[PDB]
Order: sequence, then C-alpha cells, then structure tokens
Amino acid sequence: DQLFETVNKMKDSLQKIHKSLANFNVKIIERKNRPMSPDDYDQFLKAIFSNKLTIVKDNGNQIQKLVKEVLDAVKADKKQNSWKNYNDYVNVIVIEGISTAIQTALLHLNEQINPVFIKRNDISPLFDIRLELGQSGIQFDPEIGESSNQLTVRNTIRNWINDFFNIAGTIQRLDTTMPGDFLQEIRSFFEIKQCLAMITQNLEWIENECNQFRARFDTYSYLWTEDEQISFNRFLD
Repeated sequence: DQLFETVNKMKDSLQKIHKSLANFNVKIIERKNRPMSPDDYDQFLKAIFSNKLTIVKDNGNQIQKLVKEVLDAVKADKKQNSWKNYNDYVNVIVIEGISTAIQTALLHLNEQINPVFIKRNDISPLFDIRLELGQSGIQFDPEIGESSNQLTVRNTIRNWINDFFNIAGTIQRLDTTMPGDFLQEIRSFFEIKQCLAMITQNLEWIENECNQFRARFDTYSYLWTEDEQISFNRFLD
C-alpha cells in the first residue's frame, strides 16, 4: 500500500501535468470573421492574450503545487541526489510541453499568414493597411517594413510572437532559483526556430509582391508630387 500509494501519487502528478500542459495551449490567436485593422487586432487580441496568459499561470500554479505533493508522497529529502534528478526531469516535461504549446499557436499563425494556404481556401484578408499620399514617399500606417518606430504589421506580429515567449515567465521555474525564466531554453529548441523562421520567410514574400503591387501606381503618379509648379512652368515655356 504505502509504496503503491507513493508510486501512484507521483504518477498522478505527471499525468495531471501533461493534461494541464495540453489544456493551456488551446489556440494562441483567434480571427473574427471579417477584417478590422492593425491596432484594432492589437486591441481585440490584448483581451484574449490577458485571459490566455492567466489560464497558463493558473495551470502553472497547479503543476507547481502537484510537485510538492510528490515530496509529501515519497517522503525523500530535497538535498538527496535522487529527488534533484527527478526535480530536473519534471521541469524538462514542462519545457518540452511549453515548446509544443508555443509551436502549436506559431503553426496556427503560419496557416493564416502563409500565402499558399489562404489562396487555396476562400479565407479573407486579416490586417488592414491605410495608404496616405506623401510628397517625399508613399506613406502607410504599417509603412510595409520592419521600421522599429511607430506601429507596423511586422512590429505588431513581433509583439504577437513575443506574447508566446512571455508564457515562459508565468511558470517561474520548477528548481534552483525562484526568479529564473525558461525563455532561454525555449529559444534553443530547434523545432521552434524552424516555425519562427517559416513565419519570417512568409512575411518577406508578401512585402516583395506588395512592393511590385504598389510600384504599378508609383510609376507615373510619387514623381508628380515631387515636381513643383515653377518646374512645371519651366517645362511648358
């Protein structure tokens, strides 16, 4: 019994962890029928990110409490090399689980973001772009670039991408120091790199064909806003 109990109490904790890890990943982003806007999607998804991030922490709080119930079960010292060995083994399952949970949603972006899937299906656009006429160049709210300034489709998708790495913090580590993060380990995993690198490739595809799409109008139309009235007078007579 006593042994059979300690075995199960431990096993029970691991299965519950696995179940908790599956339950929190769900679908990082959801898309609402028709298009809205870059800032409007940022506003919409902020409410869902806040709810999704908390559900991970709550699940993380349970998992952390379930680890203590394995010590109370087994009745073994934290100092002894055995329980340390396992204490690392448990965190790795949470690491791998986090890796998969982060990947699943990054793949859910990859389906919505990659042009060859959205084309084959009758799936609508998703972001909005405003276009204002500028004398010194063509002005877009998203600028159609990385920028690193104001608000851009990349800088928003950058802030989105981040929100899944931010999931590392909510767990706050299962061993050694209390203030530790997992963000380092999640970014060494090869599986996630590939998923992250696939998203960026798809972002550089659209930009080039959008640079060809915009160019069409630019050809005859940029030139006239650059030229002055006096130059127009000089050209005439």
